[PDB]
Order: sequence, then C-alpha cells, then structure tokens
Amino acid sequence: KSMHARNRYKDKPPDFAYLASKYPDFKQHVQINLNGRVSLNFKDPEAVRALTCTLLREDFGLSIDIPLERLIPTVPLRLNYIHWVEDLIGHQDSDKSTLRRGIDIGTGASCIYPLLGATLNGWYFLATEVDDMCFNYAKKNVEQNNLSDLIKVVKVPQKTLLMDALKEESEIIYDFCMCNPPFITEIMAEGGELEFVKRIIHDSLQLKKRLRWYSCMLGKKCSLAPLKEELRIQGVPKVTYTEFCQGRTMRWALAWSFYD
Ligand SMILES: Nc1ncnc2c1ncn2[C@@H]1O[C@H](CSCC[C@H](N)C(=O)O)[C@@H](O)[C@H]1O
Repeated sequence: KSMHARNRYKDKPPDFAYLASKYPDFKQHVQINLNGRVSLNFKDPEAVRALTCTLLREDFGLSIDIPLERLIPTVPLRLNYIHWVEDLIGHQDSDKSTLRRGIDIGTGASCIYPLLGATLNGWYFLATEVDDMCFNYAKKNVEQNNLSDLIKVVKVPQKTLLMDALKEESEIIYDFCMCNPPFITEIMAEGGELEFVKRIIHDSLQLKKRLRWYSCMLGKKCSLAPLKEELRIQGVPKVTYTEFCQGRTMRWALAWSFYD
C-alpha cells in the first residue's frame, strides 16, 4: 500500500527546482542530473537535513535545527503515520471541541511526530527520549516553534518505556501512542525491532484502557506476523494494521486496543 490518501505529498511531490529558487541554504545542496533536473544526493546527510528542514519550513511553518549525528526524518513518510492515527481515532468525524492526547515514544532530535500533529490538529503530546542530544534538540525545536503548551518533551531513564512515564503527573486517558524505527542454533533471534515492540505490548497489558490505541510503525516486514501472534496469545481484543511507503522506504503500521 502507497502514501496515505490525505498526505499532501501524494499528488504534490516536492519540487526541488522551486525549493532551490526560494531557499539558498537548500540550493547549495542540490545538483543537476542527466535529465537536466534538479536532484539531491540522498546519501549525503547534509543534503537530506537541508531537504527536511526546508520542507518543514515551506509546507508547515516550522523551523527546526537538528544534528548530522542523529536520525534525520523523511517528512512525506512521517505524514502517513499522522494521517493513519487520524483514521484510528475518528479525527475526521469529530470537531475542535475534542482535545486529543498522544505519546510519542523516542521522539528524536526533530520531535517530528509531535510537531506535525500539534501543528496540523492541535493535538497534545508527551514526547519521550532516552538520548541526551535528541532530548535537548527536541526540546529546543518545540520551544522555537512555540509549541510547549501542547508538547511536553521528557528525558526518561534508559530502561523505561510507557508505564514509568504515566504516573500521578499523567493525564487520565491518552488517545494513542506512536513509535517508529530504529530499534548451529536453529531458532532465529528476535532482533531489535521485535524485542522493542514487545516491550510496548507488555506495558499495554498493564495500562489497558488508559490509552485508546497503542501503535508502532515497523521497518521490517518480518516483525508483523509474530507481533500479531503475541497480541492473539495475550487476548488483545482489537488489532488493526496497514502499510505505507515513500518510494522504496517501506513501513508496516500496527495498532491495538483493549476497547470493544
Ligand atoms: N525506551 C525508550 N524510551 C524513549 N526513547 C527511546 C527508547 N529507546 C530508544 N529511544 C529513542 O528512540 C529513537 C529511535 S526510534 C524513533 C525515531 C524518532 N521518531 C525520530 O524521528 O527520530 C532514538 O532517538 C532513541 O534515543
């Protein structure tokens, strides 16, 4: 399955030529290809950073500052997750009177899911990070876009996930959590992604209805089936999944709930 139908980049892909004409810091990172078209080297982190900062500024009015030494997100791909969560929670069929409350697990230096969700929909976020650099940058990025009344960035300890974040300080009910990557013997090892999502499932079995939906965007096709099986085993009553992509960058979205 392709881009989300409501993704703005579905039928308006980024125009490199337009962006080069308007943004001189972006222009210094593009070149002309064989076809005579403005292009970008997607293996150069400086160029990828410029594209991402430029798109956020152009299409969302967001100014962000991010390091070369931490993950640089790809904006069109992230929007698919935002629109999917919108579908999960019934966002299209409600109005502004309903405030929504999300958790972004491992928000990254860009704090991108909360910035997009707060900007587009006025959603609140608790945004967690274990990494010091990512935490600091995420926090500057929220503050420089004046979104700290909607987005609370928190450094959490290394070993913790959802439960340790949600105590007497917490909101009673959250609408969703979000999470994406990175995360002789016959038996294959679980690997990083499968282990990590299983920690989310484990916390969800304690929290139950304190969140309306648990979700995670998977980077590996092979994660999906064993995650579904673990959910079946545990009696989780409502499971849904789908797929999204931006060119070759593929994702498998999985969400579950303890509500009927
Ligand atoms: N248990 C945990 N709690 C919070 N953040 C975590 C975590 N384990 C890993 N992370 C963070 O998860 C991130 C990688 S996965 C999420 C990527 C993020 N949405 C982005 O766009 O950058 C890293 O920033 C890492 O520091």
